[PDB]
Amino acid sequence: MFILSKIADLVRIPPDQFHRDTISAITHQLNNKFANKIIPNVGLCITIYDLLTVEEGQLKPGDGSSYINVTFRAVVFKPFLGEIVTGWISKCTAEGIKVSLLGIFDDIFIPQNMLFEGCYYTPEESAWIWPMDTKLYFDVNEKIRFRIEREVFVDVKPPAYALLGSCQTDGMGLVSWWE
Amino acid sequence: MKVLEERNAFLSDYEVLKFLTDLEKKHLWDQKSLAALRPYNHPELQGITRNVVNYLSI
Repeated sequence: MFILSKIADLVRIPPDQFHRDTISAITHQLNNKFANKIIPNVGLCITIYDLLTVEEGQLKPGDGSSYINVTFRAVVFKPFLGEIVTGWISKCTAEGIKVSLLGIFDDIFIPQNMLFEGCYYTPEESAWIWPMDTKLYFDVNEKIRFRIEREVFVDVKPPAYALLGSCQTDGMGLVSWWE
Repeated sequence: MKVLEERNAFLSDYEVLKFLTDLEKKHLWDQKSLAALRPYNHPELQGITRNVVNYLSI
């Protein structure tokens, strides 16, 4: 579910920090720009795993801050196509179920064209029901096992990164259903 | 900013759990050190760092 991403970028270290561990300082500036922030067309960046290469700091004629080109890797949240992810039903809208990785990622949506053949919505109880002969209820706040289907990006509701999920195979759905 | 390779390697669930755990230490963000205590300021990094851990340990 998690991966590393080789990235390159320019950092700006202030004179107020030239006395700090230069590299620890760099890492700071990266988390500053990426920690828990989205990387366009990639995914959710959690933090810097490590630095790989650093150049010499070129100063600007207007402010004593040196600029530095850095090549690094970063721990990114980017589930793959097909993966089986586990989360919690956060909301049952009339068009699908919204999942969450509790504090990690909230943009997981499982639409009706992804549920089991027959699943319908109930605006009275506020949940999605599953038939098979005998009504099973995907209810709010219950752990959900779902298969990731589409990885949706958007240059920037709407969110720069979201994911579509499913529940169409034995085992997927509310977890209490198959343990 | 340029992406050299979005998928450079899979970080196993454990490896993440570790890295993020050892990370909260350097910055004093652990149950123990949080109660015995300025730690690293970063609210967002500290923020998500905890959540990822609370996830993989459940």
